[PDB]
Amino acid sequence: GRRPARCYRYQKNKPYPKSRFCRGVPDPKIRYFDLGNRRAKVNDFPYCFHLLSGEKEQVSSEALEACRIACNKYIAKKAGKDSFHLRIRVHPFHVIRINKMLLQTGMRGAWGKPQGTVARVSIGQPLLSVRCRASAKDYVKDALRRAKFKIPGRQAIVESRNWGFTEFTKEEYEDLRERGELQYDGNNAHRISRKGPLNL
Amino acid sequence: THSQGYRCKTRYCFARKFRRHGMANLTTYNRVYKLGQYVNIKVNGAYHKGMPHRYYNGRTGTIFNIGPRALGVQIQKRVRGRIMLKRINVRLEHVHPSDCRKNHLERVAANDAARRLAGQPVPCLKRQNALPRAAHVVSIASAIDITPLKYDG
Amino acid sequence: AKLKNHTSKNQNRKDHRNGIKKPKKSAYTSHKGMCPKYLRNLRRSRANDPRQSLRP
RNA sequence: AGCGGCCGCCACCA
RNA sequence: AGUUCGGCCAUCCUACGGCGGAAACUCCUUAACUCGUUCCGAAUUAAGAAGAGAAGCGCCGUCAGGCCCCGCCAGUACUGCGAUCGGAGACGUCGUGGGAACACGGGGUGCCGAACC
RNA sequence: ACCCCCCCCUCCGGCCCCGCCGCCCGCGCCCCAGCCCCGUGCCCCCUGCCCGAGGCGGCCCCCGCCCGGGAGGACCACCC
RNA sequence: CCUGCUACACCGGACCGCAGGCGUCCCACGGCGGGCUCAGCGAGGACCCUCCCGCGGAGCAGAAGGGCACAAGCCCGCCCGACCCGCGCCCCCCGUGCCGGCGCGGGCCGCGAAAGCGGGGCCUACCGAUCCUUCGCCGCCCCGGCCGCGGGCGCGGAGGUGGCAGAAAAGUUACCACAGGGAUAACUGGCUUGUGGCCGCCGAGCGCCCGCAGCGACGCGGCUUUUUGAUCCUUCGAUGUCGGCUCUUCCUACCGUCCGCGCGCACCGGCGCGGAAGCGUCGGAUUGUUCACCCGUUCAAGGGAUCGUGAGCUGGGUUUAGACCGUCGUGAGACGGUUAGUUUUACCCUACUGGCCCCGGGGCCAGAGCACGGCGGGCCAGUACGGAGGAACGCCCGCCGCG
RNA sequence: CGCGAGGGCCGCACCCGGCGCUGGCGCGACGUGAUUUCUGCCCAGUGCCAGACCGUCACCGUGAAGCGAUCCGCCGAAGCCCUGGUAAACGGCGGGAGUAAUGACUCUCUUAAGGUAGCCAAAUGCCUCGUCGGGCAAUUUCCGACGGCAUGAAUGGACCAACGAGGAUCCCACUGUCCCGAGCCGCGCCUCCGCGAGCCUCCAGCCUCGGGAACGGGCGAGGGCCGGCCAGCGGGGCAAG
RNA sequence: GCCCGCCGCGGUGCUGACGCGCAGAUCGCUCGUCGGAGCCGGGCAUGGGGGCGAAAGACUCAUCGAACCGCCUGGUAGCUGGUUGCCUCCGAAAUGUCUCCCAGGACAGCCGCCGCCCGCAGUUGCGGCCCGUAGAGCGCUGGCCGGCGGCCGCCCCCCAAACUCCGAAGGGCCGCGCCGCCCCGCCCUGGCCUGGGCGGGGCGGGCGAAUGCGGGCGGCGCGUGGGCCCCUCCUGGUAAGCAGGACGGGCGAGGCGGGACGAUCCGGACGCCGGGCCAGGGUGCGCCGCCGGGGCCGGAACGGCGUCGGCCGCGGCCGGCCCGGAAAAUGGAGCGCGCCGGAGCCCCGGACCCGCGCCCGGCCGCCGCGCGCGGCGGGUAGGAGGCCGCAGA
Ligand SMILES: [K+]
Ligand SMILES: [K+]
Ligand SMILES: [K+]
Ligand SMILES: [K+]
Ligand SMILES: [K+]
Ligand SMILES: [K+]
Ligand SMILES: [K+]
Ligand SMILES: [K+]
Ligand SMILES: [K+]
Ligand SMILES: [K+]
Ligand SMILES: [K+]
Ligand SMILES: [K+]
Ligand SMILES: [K+]
Ligand SMILES: [K+]
Ligand SMILES: [K+]
Ligand SMILES: [K+]
Ligand SMILES: [K+]
Ligand SMILES: [K+]
Ligand SMILES: [K+]
Ligand SMILES: [K+]
Ligand SMILES: [K+]
Ligand SMILES: [K+]
Ligand SMILES: [K+]
Ligand SMILES: [K+]
Ligand SMILES: [K+]
Ligand SMILES: [K+]
Ligand SMILES: [K+]
Ligand SMILES: [K+]
Ligand SMILES: [K+]
Ligand SMILES: [K+]
Ligand SMILES: [K+]
Ligand SMILES: [K+]
Ligand SMILES: [K+]
Ligand SMILES: [K+]
Ligand SMILES: [K+]
Ligand SMILES: [K+]
Ligand SMILES: [K+]
Ligand SMILES: [K+]
Ligand SMILES: [K+]
Ligand SMILES: [K+]
Ligand SMILES: [K+]
Ligand SMILES: [K+]
Ligand SMILES: [K+]
Ligand SMILES: [K+]
Ligand SMILES: [K+]
Ligand SMILES: [K+]
Ligand SMILES: [K+]
Ligand SMILES: [K+]
Ligand SMILES: [K+]
Ligand SMILES: [K+]
Ligand SMILES: [K+]
Ligand SMILES: [K+]
Ligand SMILES: [K+]
Ligand SMILES: [K+]
Ligand SMILES: [K+]
Ligand SMILES: [K+]
Ligand SMILES: [K+]
Ligand SMILES: [K+]
Ligand SMILES: [K+]
Ligand SMILES: [K+]
Ligand SMILES: [K+]
Ligand SMILES: [K+]
Ligand SMILES: [K+]
Ligand SMILES: [Mg+2]
Ligand SMILES: [Mg+2]
Ligand SMILES: [Mg+2]
Ligand SMILES: [Mg+2]
Ligand SMILES: [Mg+2]
Ligand SMILES: [Mg+2]
Ligand SMILES: [Mg+2]
Ligand SMILES: [Mg+2]
Ligand SMILES: [Mg+2]
Ligand SMILES: [Mg+2]
Ligand SMILES: [Mg+2]
Ligand SMILES: [Mg+2]
Ligand SMILES: [Mg+2]
Ligand SMILES: [Mg+2]
Ligand SMILES: [Mg+2]
Ligand SMILES: [Mg+2]
Ligand SMILES: [Mg+2]
Ligand SMILES: [Mg+2]
Ligand SMILES: [Mg+2]
Ligand SMILES: [Mg+2]
Ligand SMILES: [Mg+2]
Ligand SMILES: [Mg+2]
Ligand SMILES: [Mg+2]
Ligand SMILES: [Mg+2]
Ligand SMILES: [Mg+2]
Ligand SMILES: [Mg+2]
Ligand SMILES: [Mg+2]
Ligand SMILES: [Mg+2]
Ligand SMILES: [Mg+2]
Ligand SMILES: [Mg+2]
Ligand SMILES: [Mg+2]
Ligand SMILES: [Mg+2]
Ligand SMILES: [Mg+2]
Ligand SMILES: [Mg+2]
Ligand SMILES: [Mg+2]
Ligand SMILES: [Mg+2]
Repeated sequence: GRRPARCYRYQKNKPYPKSRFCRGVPDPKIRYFDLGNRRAKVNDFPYCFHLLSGEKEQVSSEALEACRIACNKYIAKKAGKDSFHLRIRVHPFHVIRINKMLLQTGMRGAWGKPQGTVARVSIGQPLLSVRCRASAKDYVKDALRRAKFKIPGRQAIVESRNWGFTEFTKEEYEDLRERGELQYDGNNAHRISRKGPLNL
Repeated sequence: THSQGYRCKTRYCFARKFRRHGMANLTTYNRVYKLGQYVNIKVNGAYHKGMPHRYYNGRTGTIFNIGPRALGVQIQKRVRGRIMLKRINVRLEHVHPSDCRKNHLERVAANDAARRLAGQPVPCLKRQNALPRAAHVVSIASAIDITPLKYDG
Repeated sequence: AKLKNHTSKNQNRKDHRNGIKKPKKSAYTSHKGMCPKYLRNLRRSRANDPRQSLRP
């Protein structure tokens, strides 16, 4: 029911989203983008890992769903369902067309019908991210390895200096918490206000 | 193209500038114009009478007629191997006085002024395209020592 | 059969071969299109100037 | 466009 | 300092607290006449001087929102010209020119012109 | 290793030996090692430029059919 | 004809490119002046009313984009610039026409205290030559004169050409044509590889247990040109266009036989992998068939060579002219089935197969050619192995195919 | 189906002709195609026909007006229109829902009428090598049944003894069709004496790969090769016509 | 209008012979019919859009879905073929608009020739105005994952050809010599003693970026209106040696060397010679030309305790060059032979080989010239000048 994925690998067309001009698009395969334990506080999971793209290409939503299930299932075995939070970074927003052979007209009136969706990714862009505690730190790179075999091309697995899905480094974050100057949201941490009406 | 009406392809050039909508200020009507003057054409998109075609936006011409309500402007226009002198009639909201010869009148006034002053020898009044620098000394008592840095990734 | 529809490939080179011409010097001063009420007063003024008048 | 009472019959150089 | 008429149209706007008034502007008092309100003297038109700094207006304030300037962001993103440079390609590199934005941190918060008191 | 190469087997330019019975041409020999390489890292360098035996290696030349039969056969050829 | 995008910041820029629109509608839905402020949130009020804030989030005939707040929107008053006479420019563009717009000189008007504004409906689309006909001014001519009818002419509108720079126009040919075209289809070949076919990588799972003996979802990466498409480069003064028969040679992506390893391999029999293209892969029933489907045997792989092979054949199919049926057509006729229908020429050149251009007897060998596979029986042995069943190295004896 | 002669059908430039030396048991125009057994429903459409003068529909003629040209009225043949008839004229001849695995049954929308008697995967059935049965070791063929892409009644339906250089399947007998080929005869071929042409021809005539108008005898690179001829042969010369 | 069968009359099958024939339809065997709607001979009748037809569009003297003969007629063709001596000077287009236009034309462009007349630029610099693309972003019109706190507020992952508050590179248009100061004359516009336009005088001045270089106007006319390729930038399509657009360049219409081989790639653009220098590519032998020095030893995902070199702490990540992944049909191609501490790959340095391409010298022709000499030379379609040869007056 699908062409082999080599038929839509590279970014050759201008982006073509579903809109009031494009209609009849089938539903993508991936619909959950935040798995694991997303409601855990910012202070719980200080470790973060990524899977950076090594190519400028297109990833299908069928492949995004395969890589989500591979990674998630592996960690939920070695470490339990609540030691990690896994986020899929890229979203499938681009529509690919097909000019369907069967009377048969060939290249006359060859503008094709919607057939699928793909995500448009660039060099060094993250595709998956994980934040976890220390009890899972050993097995995250094993689950990222699983996902890599579902994605076309060359991918790189790296460990970040940031604190979780926050924006400070661990040493930076530690000190800011050490003196007080750092705000807390739910699972994200910000800085002192220092602007606007004093209190009331 | 496949469709070529008078105001085709005008979605951005005829639109107003951000927070610059509404009526034109009244300097548009208190300026004095004279025969032979240079002007710029810029279309104001809120005034629809005597509004020139999009080709003429951003050109510079010369006044040939002073009418009761509109001005007559001459534009040199290239057509496929020759230049044509075109004449158009445009209302005041689309014309502004041009400074294309402003620099030349300042210099002509400045050369006759600096001649009157004579500095007993007359100074050189030709414009000079920037020359190579002359010889000079510079101190190196306090000198900084830089070098390439290591890759960080 | 089908043939080519359009190109401008060689046209800027043909446009340049004889130079880009310029309009006649006298087109810049043509009276065509000037106000008639200005062109009437222009004739009247000269006809009554002995230095300019050309009446016999 | 023409007679008759939407129907008939008949007309026809930008 | 004030009023009438203007230029440029927020460094002038919006919100909330204040402080002021000799003169000036305002609020304010009136329904005979003038003229007026899909009904209404609210508005507006006419006629006035008992009362006011409560408003509008002028001034001051605020880790105020906006707006305006500078620095950083950054010789980074991108790009003109040249290459028998690399790579299966997708893309990147070097030589020679041009060069951002967002974000971020500090500063600021109408002036010019005619006539009259 | 049913594969591949050689033998056996089919064709076969050329050549050699033997039967019958002359010409011409050239002048130069250790071997074996390269992480023993046994004392090296040379000689030759005039094919006429003044060279021109014997031995040792080369070269040339040398051999009918017709006719009739057949185990042979289009014609020829082949075997007698 | 028109809007936005394609289009890569002057202008310009292609496609049977993308999302759409137009052949109308309105004496007010028009002109002018004055007044007013919209959509709505919030908060109130017997079972629409009020205040407050309100950059337009409303409205402006109908596509889309742009424009507009004491207004270009709404309401009221008075009106007909939705006029007459004469010129010029802009867009498209050859700087020709047409649609559409804009700027002026002179008449006559509308509204307004006045300055002003007004040649429709805010701007970008909403439309039409010559000849003829018809109507409206103010005049001139009817040529030998004059008068009355009538006819013609100078100017301007209307009646229409949408295939919109504007002929007056139905089919069929299987009875056939002519000039040409590889500028252009039906068949080989070429580029491509979606589709077909073949091969990897990962490891959710299955497999009593046990992811990898054998398997392997979701996904991802390739190769091939034995399918079918896509395209139109070569061939239309012609490359004979299906299959079968006959005959030869080649590929390996290997079905049986050979040699090694592995097993969820006791034996027997199966299965998986590597090397290997020498030999073998057959006889028939129905079909033109390639394909398929059954019966039988020593149990039976897949392909290429101009979809190998028509001056080698055959001519069943398809594929002229006769004829029949069904559906369709007013008709001549058209298209799923059916039957009858001429297969021409080598003596040239090369290739190939043999043969020749007279030269003793016996030999040697450079080059070239090439050929022994497969299936059984007896003994081993009813033994090893394990109850039922049931092998092997070796030697010897036959058969089949080929030579 | 038309016509009783003063007619009908046809010829023909004109005058004049054929059927006709004829007369309804005749002449002319069409369809079906011996016999046997049959030939159902529809006149709304198209075609044809006869009976009525409603509307329309010519010139001529006639009235009113005009200087006259002319303008407007009235009059009104056939035809059409209207009223009927006609299918062995052309042609046409059904949907949905339930109801004892079927549906006698019922309600329903509908036509000018809704295919009757019969026949059938037919020389007419797409699906399709239909299903079942016969026959064979084995049958996309054949025969017999069953019931419709798109069977069917002088578009003639069904059946038929005799007849056919007509299209099919099977059996006995017969055989070189074949397994699988072998031997022989005459005449050509072949050699010789005599005689003696046609077609065709840029120039030439050995291969492999590359590139190239994408399949070369010639061009780039490699591998072969004295030269001259015969009997045969059909791979190539994109052989000839 | 019965059956077997001879002559006769016909023509079934062999898809036999022949098929450069015996023959522009024949021959062999086999076969239909043979008392009848049977076969044969002579005379006579019907004539071309007509005849005649047991009906095949058959036959009408080898001619028939309209005979033959002469003329109209050398019928018309936007279509195929051909179109005849030399040298010299110049030199294109395959595009816009309209067309019963789409294999054709007219008008414009491009080019030639003939002229005639008295500053300039396909460039940089300096100055003034214009644009909404790449990038960036989520305020606007839309789209989209989640987390905290009381429908609402703060954070947050990810987006747009028909979103844009910001905004390049890059382009585009205009200007760069005559100015000042007082007066005087003429006539629509103003309250006026106002303005504005066109002219006259008297005065002071004065050549105000770089670089190169002579410029402008007309007449008459032809060929062309199928293009294609490269580099960058794009659109449809799985893709294509596919189809459609853009600035600049090329082939067309460009010789020579090199890329083994090719219309277009790398160099270089051309009269006839002699000498020199050398671009691009290369330098074991074919085949003109090489040495020295430092290292190493077609194709995807994915694997490698092959070898050499790194970075971060036995381990983990990498780089160079190699190995596996890597299957086609006649015998065959890193050009061949061959090489492999090279005759291979990367880098450094000194040479060498040769395109009349550049330099110097001579000669030819053309265009110029202080008349001393100087610069130049390709060419399809097309145009112009000077001549060679033929027959006759
Ligand atoms: K991967
Ligand atoms: K233009
Ligand atoms: K106050
Ligand atoms: K062999
Ligand atoms: K042997
Ligand atoms: K033009
Ligand atoms: K228009
Ligand atoms: K006017
Ligand atoms: K007309
Ligand atoms: K008229
Ligand atoms: K022809
Ligand atoms: K053609
Ligand atoms: K062609
Ligand atoms: K072509
Ligand atoms: K391929
Ligand atoms: K073709
Ligand atoms: K083709
Ligand atoms: K052809
Ligand atoms: K040919
Ligand atoms: K095998
Ligand atoms: K026959
Ligand atoms: K045997
Ligand atoms: K045998
Ligand atoms: K045998
Ligand atoms: K009948
Ligand atoms: K009959
Ligand atoms: K009957
Ligand atoms: K009827
Ligand atoms: K009837
Ligand atoms: K009827
Ligand atoms: K029936
Ligand atoms: K049957
Ligand atoms: K029927
Ligand atoms: K009988
Ligand atoms: K018969
Ligand atoms: K018969
Ligand atoms: K028969
Ligand atoms: K024989
Ligand atoms: K090739
Ligand atoms: K070839
Ligand atoms: K050839
Ligand atoms: K060939
Ligand atoms: K007979
Ligand atoms: K024979
Ligand atoms: K015969
Ligand atoms: K008989
Ligand atoms: K006749
Ligand atoms: K005829
Ligand atoms: K004739
Ligand atoms: K003739
Ligand atoms: K004649
Ligand atoms: K013609
Ligand atoms: K023709
Ligand atoms: K010809
Ligand atoms: K036509
Ligand atoms: K054309
Ligand atoms: K044509
Ligand atoms: K022309
Ligand atoms: K947004
Ligand atoms: K496609
Ligand atoms: K050129
Ligand atoms: K390595
Ligand atoms: K080669
Ligand atoms: Mg695309
Ligand atoms: Mg020019
Ligand atoms: Mg308008
Ligand atoms: Mg037209
Ligand atoms: Mg026929
Ligand atoms: Mg072609
Ligand atoms: Mg494929
Ligand atoms: Mg073609
Ligand atoms: Mg042929
Ligand atoms: Mg052939
Ligand atoms: Mg074939
Ligand atoms: Mg052949
Ligand atoms: Mg043949
Ligand atoms: Mg036929
Ligand atoms: Mg041998
Ligand atoms: Mg019949
Ligand atoms: Mg009947
Ligand atoms: Mg029938
Ligand atoms: Mg035998
Ligand atoms: Mg040839
Ligand atoms: Mg050669
Ligand atoms: Mg041959
Ligand atoms: Mg008989
Ligand atoms: Mg008989
Ligand atoms: Mg025959
Ligand atoms: Mg003729
Ligand atoms: Mg002729
Ligand atoms: Mg030239
Ligand atoms: Mg063209
Ligand atoms: Mg026309
Ligand atoms: Mg026309
Ligand atoms: Mg092409
Ligand atoms: Mg050409
Ligand atoms: Mg060469
Ligand atoms: Mg050499
Ligand atoms: Mg020349």
